[PDB]
Amino acid sequence: MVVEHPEFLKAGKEPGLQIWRVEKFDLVPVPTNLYGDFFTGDAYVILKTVQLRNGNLQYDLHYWLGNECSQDESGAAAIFTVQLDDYLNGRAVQHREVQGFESATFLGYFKSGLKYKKGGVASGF
Amino acid sequence: EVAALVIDNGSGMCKAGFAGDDAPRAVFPSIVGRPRHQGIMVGMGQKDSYVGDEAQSKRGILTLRYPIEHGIVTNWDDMEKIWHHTFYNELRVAPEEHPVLLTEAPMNPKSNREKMTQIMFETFNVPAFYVSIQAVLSLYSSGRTTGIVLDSGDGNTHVVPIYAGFSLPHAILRIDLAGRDLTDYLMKILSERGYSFSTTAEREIVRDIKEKLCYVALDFEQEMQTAAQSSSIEKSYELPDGQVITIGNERFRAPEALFHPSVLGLESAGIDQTTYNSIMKCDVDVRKELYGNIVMSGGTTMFPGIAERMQKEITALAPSSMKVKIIAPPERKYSVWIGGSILASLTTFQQMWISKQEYDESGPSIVHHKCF
Ligand SMILES: Nc1ncnc2c1ncn2[C@@H]1O[C@H](COP(=O)(O)OP(=O)(O)OP(=O)(O)O)[C@@H](O)[C@H]1O
Ligand SMILES: [Ca+2]
Ligand SMILES: [Mg+2]
Repeated sequence: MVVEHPEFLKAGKEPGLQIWRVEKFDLVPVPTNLYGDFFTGDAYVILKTVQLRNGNLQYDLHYWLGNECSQDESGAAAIFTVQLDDYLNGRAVQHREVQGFESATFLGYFKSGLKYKKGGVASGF
Repeated sequence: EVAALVIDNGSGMCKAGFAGDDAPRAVFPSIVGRPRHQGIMVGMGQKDSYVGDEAQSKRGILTLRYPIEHGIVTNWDDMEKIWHHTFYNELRVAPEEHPVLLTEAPMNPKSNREKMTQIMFETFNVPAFYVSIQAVLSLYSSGRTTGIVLDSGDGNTHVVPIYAGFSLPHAILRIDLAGRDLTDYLMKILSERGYSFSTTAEREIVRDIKEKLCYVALDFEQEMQTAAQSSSIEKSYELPDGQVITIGNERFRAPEALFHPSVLGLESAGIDQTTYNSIMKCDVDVRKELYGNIVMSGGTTMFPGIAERMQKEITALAPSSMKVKIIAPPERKYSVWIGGSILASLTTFQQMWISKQEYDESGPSIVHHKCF
């Protein structure tokens, strides 16, 4: 809510999927053409926005933790998820998605499955 | 821009550093030493105060005091002294030049919080300030927004249920035994073995023995008799005077007090039972995640075998259908600090700080809702 970030301004505006990656204490958008590609060394924040019959928007916030992501990344993804939720007035359900234990719902967002990628952006520490 | 400073004032150990670092640069005892009667010459006691390691070292001529009891400040003048030392001597920076993130214990009085806020803006003139609940910083550092944190340090053991980023105050429970109590208990049973540890130096030996050889028995019985028969559980400890001494079941009997406080003549539930009680005080819907996200933080949760035993004890209390998981990261001694370093470095947090400007217009009372 007091948060002033260009990505928070874009989050949950229209129905669809939005993916951001944690890059050294910042929340950086992932190119829409790369959605589904996940660096096992990084952490990401995923927002699924759905339009309800009554006009409201329904949110599902998934923070995905790659097997080799550093503490600052997994830590940041969690906090960003709580901040995004708060910013969206808390109409979102938060889901922690660990590489290899992803929810069927989260997997359901990707028609061609997930593409794991070794590596990622360096820790912010 | 500038690095925010992050300080976790523990009742026993203070952790200080710069946001963005992976660990606290300075970790020292939360002690303030003053000469009984001062002097001038080197080693005669020139300064009028010492803090941390130095105070500890020269305790021969100073009277040490601990401004923090159970995570609550009980001597604000001495507290200010530790803060001064922390900025200028430990981190070696001018406070007025850096936003400062401090931590607080659960159930910290609103007056202490406001007083802490006042000193930071008025005495140290910080440009930005924030206070965070310790348990929550530890949860974030573990990469979760929901879980129940068991924080056992030197002064207080609390269990703090947190759902989607917010702790549930109504379910927060405290166990009135912690690290110092275990050190004192181990010093006892060690005296029954036929020793004597009574001075400060000797108690530090016990602390070391506690932190180096103690463990938590998966089955307190199987171990007790295991130590009674085979001398396989035995461990030898080399002392300052050089002579070696052997530690037996005192190793697992000291930390056992965490599960059965009655051993310290204390009538309180143990850490396992208290975690279950806290979870039960929470809404049905959240209990499941809490059970699968029991996070350990603090130095007293460092006992090898503690996670293994908590798992067992808790699965025994939880419904059969329940997935019980205990998370005890190797670095849980700095979990709180690390959570703060991450939090304070986020681009998004920069609007979260209480500004000197707003302090000026609304005073210390704004701290509560600002850092909700
Ligand atoms: N490996 C270890 N095994 C057991 N105990 C340990 C270990 N390392 C440190 N401790 C103990 O942990 C305590 C210090 O813990 P910690 O830094 O978490 O507390 P604190 O922040 O100062 O206390 P509180 O949160 O109550 O204010 C001391 O009693 C110390 O002996
Ligand atoms: Ca990475
Ligand atoms: Mg502590």
